[PDB]
Amino acid sequence: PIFLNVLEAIEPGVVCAGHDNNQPDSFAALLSSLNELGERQLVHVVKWAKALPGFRNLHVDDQMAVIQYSWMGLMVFAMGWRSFTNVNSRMLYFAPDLVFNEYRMHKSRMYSQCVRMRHLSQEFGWLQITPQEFLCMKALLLFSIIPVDGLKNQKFFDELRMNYIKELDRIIACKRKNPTSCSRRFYQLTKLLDSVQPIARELHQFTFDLLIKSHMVSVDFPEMMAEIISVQVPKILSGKVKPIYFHTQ
Ligand SMILES: C[C@]12CC[C@H]3[C@@H](CCC4=CC(=O)CC[C@@]43C)[C@@H]1CC[C@@H]2O
Ligand SMILES: Oc1ccc(C2Nc3cccc4cccc(c34)N2)cc1O
Repeated sequence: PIFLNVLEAIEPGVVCAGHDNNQPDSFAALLSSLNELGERQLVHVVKWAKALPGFRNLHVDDQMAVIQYSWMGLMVFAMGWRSFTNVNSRMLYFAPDLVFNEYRMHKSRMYSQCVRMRHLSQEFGWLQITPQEFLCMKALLLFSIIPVDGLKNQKFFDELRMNYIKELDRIIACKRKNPTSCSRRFYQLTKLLDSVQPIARELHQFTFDLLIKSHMVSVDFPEMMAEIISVQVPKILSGKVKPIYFHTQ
């Protein structure tokens, strides 16, 4: 249970958005708080990524790259898990102080993306995802998006990712008998994981589009979000960096 003990030990606690719930729900106010929340969650993502088994064996530029590419997917997934465990997926639980009901979903102007996020959230319920399956899936999301012409040390990346797939396959296969059950299950979970990607990508277009018009629309982006969204996110939009799918889309 060593790999699982570590994944349960390094898991972030609650991150607050710092949203002032006494302000009226406006676009400016909702998206600036989401942006601050993304910025706060980045600090914790960085510290979590670095405590992961084998992570520091990656080349150091590569460690920065996988995090600056995959943060959107990791946070969407974790948020869907929080929504599921806290409000049985009925609303989007970004943070204790920034929970979206239907009105916030409309005012944020991301209503259809929110719907797709609630759908992802509900799959945790429909699939009866266990906390152990959750933590191994989210660890893998870290290794699920890279540049098309490879990382600085692609071989070390490939080995690591292989090992994360094997740990997920093992977290399933601890507790099952005569096995159509075990294939069907791995199939289900690799389908859930592939499904995070098109969602992440919608939110990549959205937040890029917003950063560009952010002065016209009084939305604040803090230091790191603004930098990652202008430097790394367009490499995803332009197709220089692409998700690693299990099944072909
Ligand atoms: C990227 C973004 C700010 C950060 C958001 C993102 C939507 C999903 C998301 C979920 C979280 O739980 C952390 C914040 C993030 C990562 C927002 C959509 C537009 C906005 O600019
Ligand atoms: O080897 C390393 C790999 C990634 C990082 C790392 N990656 C980051 C991405 C985005 C924002 C950051 C802000 C502060 C520190 C970081 C960031 N640190 C630091 C390292 O020293």
